[PDB]
Amino acid sequence: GSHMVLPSEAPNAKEEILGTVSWNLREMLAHAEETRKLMPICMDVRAIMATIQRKYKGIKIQEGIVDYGVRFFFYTSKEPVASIITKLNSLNEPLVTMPIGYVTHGFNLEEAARCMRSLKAPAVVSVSSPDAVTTYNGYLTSS
Repeated sequence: GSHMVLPSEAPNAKEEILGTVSWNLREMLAHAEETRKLMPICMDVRAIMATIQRKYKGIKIQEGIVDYGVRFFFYTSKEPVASIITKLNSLNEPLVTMPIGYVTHGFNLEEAARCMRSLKAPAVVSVSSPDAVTTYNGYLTSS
């Protein structure tokens, strides 16, 4: 059985956020939707996917630039952090994401942050702790 009606709504925020923040996932999906900003995601992290694909029904994982509610970019477990960054160079869109090559691909916060300066596109970053926005910003300042 099927029926799909919901409160669709129009975001109109002229503004935009920069730097790292201490958001999580739903906060991010809101701002992403709001601004139509681009969201790099890794299908590897099924925990993230089990939220997205449920918030944006009927989707059944894809690869590539996933226009599905939010503008996503689905890059593999197998593509290195410098390679996905090189790809994102062509797009050069304002992003909002978590520190990408931090945990799915086995890094540390430092190694993540360094690699992320090599991204030549704007990117709001979200760490799952406030006390780490400081640390992460610190790497972005110090390397």
